[PDB]
Amino acid sequence: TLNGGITDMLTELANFEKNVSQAIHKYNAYRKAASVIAKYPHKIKSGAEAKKLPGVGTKIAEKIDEFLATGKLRKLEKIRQDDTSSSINFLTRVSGIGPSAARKFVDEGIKTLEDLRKNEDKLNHHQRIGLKYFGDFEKRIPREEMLQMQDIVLNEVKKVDSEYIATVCGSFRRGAESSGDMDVLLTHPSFTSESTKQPKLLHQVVEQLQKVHFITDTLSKGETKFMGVCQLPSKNDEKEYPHRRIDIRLIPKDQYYCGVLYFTGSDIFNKNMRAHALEKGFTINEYTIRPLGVTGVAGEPLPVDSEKDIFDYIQWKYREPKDRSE
DNA sequence: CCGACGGCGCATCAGC
DNA sequence: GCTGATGCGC
DNA sequence: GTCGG
Ligand SMILES: Nc1ccn([C@H]2C[C@H](O)[C@@H](COP(=O)(O)OP(=O)(O)OP(=O)(O)O)O2)c(=O)n1
Ligand SMILES: [Mg+2]
Ligand code: NA
Ligand code: NA
Repeated sequence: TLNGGITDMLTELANFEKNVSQAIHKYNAYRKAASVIAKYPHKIKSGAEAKKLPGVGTKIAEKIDEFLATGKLRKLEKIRQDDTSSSINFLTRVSGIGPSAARKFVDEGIKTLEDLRKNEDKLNHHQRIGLKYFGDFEKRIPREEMLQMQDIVLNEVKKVDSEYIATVCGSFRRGAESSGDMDVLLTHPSFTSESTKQPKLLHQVVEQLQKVHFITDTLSKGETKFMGVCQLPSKNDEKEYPHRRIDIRLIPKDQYYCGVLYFTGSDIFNKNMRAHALEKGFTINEYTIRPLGVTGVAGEPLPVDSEKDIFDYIQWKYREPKDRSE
């Protein structure tokens, strides 16, 4: 909020390069600088002052100078005018529609919300649902609602099997007063890093959550991952609650610490961490942390009994979830 | 001053 | 059907 | 786009 201007701008360029140009790296490089500048405790009064921070080279330094002076960015103004580019940007705002399929829709004439509605037969299942709820999916979930969702997820999970453990990670675990979606990490003793004693472990909780009408729809669903839609029950005469996005990851009981580390994010944080890990000589995934051998090859999984053990290996002083919102 | 750039589950399509 | 590259997401 | 080899 201190440098809302500069951050917002760079966030926009990021979407452009990601959606239109299909430049994932330029996308990443643009948002990293968004985070560092957002973290920066001073109202930046110069593109030079900005270049100092990591992830902020000279291009972004020149843009920051322009923005500071004019109040706008010509490069961004022209992208807004360009009907094709600003037509893809909109399609990607639908879960299931990435940079490619969006560009493929422009090439077929499908460019607006009403075009997708009439050509629903052109969309795959995920895109179809992403469209159906598109309106709702733009609305952020307040903490109060997040809490009510926690009870239901946990209380239903317990009813299936008491040995289950569900952890609402994401922006929730980071103490955000508002979340984008609902990320739910799940563990059960029957599923560990070398032995699986029960085939339908995730199917059980999903099925249950559906039977209680909490899980309205199902985007994707594997045996360890689930993307879907849920919605808090409503009272009488009250307008229904917006349908919400709910991810449900099932990590092996013994790898929890690595799993929660990931599912807690933020993604920028995980990127900056796994990058640094790689520099320190380690590769951190949502499963384990391993050494990068002598030939670069990832060695055997190192022992972790807490989140801190991970920060320790890479020589990073521990940081609470409330401080991982980058 | 030229390129590399965190990691992975599901869904989907291609070649066999 | 199985293997792998590719979209798209978290 | 940035930044390190
Ligand atoms: N490419 C990515 C994207 C996300 N994540 C992490 C960051 C999050 O902790 C979690 C996914 O959660 P969300 O995508 O729902 O986003 P957040 O929960 O971080 O924020 P919010 O939902 O408030 O927008 O996985 C990651 O490691 N790599
Ligand atoms: Mg989330
Ligand atoms: Na810099
Ligand atoms: Na999308």
